[PDB]
Amino acid sequence: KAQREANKKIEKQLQKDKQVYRATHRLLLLGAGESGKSTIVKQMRILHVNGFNKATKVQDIKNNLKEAIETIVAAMSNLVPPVELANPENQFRVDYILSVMNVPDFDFPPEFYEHAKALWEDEGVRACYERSNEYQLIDCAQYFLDKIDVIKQADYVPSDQDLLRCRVLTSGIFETKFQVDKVNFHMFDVGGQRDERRKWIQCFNDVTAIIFVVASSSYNMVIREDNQTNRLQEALNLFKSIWNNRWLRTISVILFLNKQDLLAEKVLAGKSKIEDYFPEFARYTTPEDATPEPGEDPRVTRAKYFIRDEFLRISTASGDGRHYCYPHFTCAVDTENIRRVFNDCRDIIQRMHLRQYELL
Ligand SMILES: Nc1nc2c(ncn2[C@@H]2O[C@H](COP(=O)(O)OP(=O)(O)NP(=O)(O)O)[C@@H](O)[C@H]2O)c(=O)[nH]1
Ligand SMILES: [Cl-]
Ligand SMILES: [Mg+2]
Repeated sequence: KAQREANKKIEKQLQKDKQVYRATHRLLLLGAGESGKSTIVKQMRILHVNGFNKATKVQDIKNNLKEAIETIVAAMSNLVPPVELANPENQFRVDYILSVMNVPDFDFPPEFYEHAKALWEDEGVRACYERSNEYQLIDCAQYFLDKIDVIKQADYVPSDQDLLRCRVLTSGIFETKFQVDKVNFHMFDVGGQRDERRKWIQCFNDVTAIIFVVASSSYNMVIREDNQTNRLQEALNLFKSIWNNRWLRTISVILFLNKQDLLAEKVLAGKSKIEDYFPEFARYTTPEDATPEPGEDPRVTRAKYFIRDEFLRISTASGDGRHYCYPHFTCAVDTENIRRVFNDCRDIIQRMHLRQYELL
């Protein structure tokens, strides 16, 4: 008697578990390396779980800080033409920083912060930083190098922005579950460098939607994997691969044209011309229905819409009735931007999942 009763209790439990799964939106974050996928996940935690509640991440921030200064300083003599210190008295600091580049488990002594700060204030170091698209530099370099004095304090506690800016590699598949207004979301974060893309197929089962993230600002950079392929070209080629992939033909794509702040900054700097990398930009005109933010520099508007339209040219070329691409301009480190963008996705995501039920 109690045997059949335990049994269909398990079975009522099983049926509830099936309905939870069916109604949970599985969101797969795809995009090339450093496009911003893990930062989007961190924002979902800030907005909808408990964020980072931090002391675990202090070493990661210090490692980013160290990677940034040592990368810039190492690049100075390797650029063509090389970049010289503005104050050649700083050479002994260059020597120190380069000498500790590959020490595992670095102990971050006070001289490290002293030398890093002095070098970061050197106009030559800064001129090398301004050429960083000629080498490989983490995006958070300026943010952390500007607060060396904060990070080095013994009582340093990272802010939420520090944790968002912190770059770590994503080796493997990382899941994050969260609930917004009793709707359940299940986000899958994966690495986006080329070798990590072999893992992506493991997540294609029962996907509700893809969030495809692009570093819009990286149009003048090349990928780490071969130090030759343009990063935006790689993003486009990768998006075409996803849009047309055998397993993902039914799956709609929310396209996050991310790093809008860095793109704005690169446009305003005026050094790196998009048409030097994408010659067709010279003939591109901002669309009639563009909606620039008040005061946005029209050069920025034209840039960001050109990049959007390079992706939409791919997504409009196939799939017309079977899946759709929803573009959004994003700044993944801006919590209020991601709050607004994600809220504007919740209705379309619910609709994607409902249509999936009729197809099954
Ligand atoms: N200023 C700015 N920084 C951004 C933005 N999106 C990401 N970043 C920064 O760019 C770096 C890379 O971001 P991350 O989320 O780790 O990229 P990813 O796509 O997960 N990289 P991977 O594929 O290797 O896992 C981080 O330092 C992150 O803070 C953005 O919109 N604006
Ligand atoms: Cl990218
Ligand atoms: Mg990542």
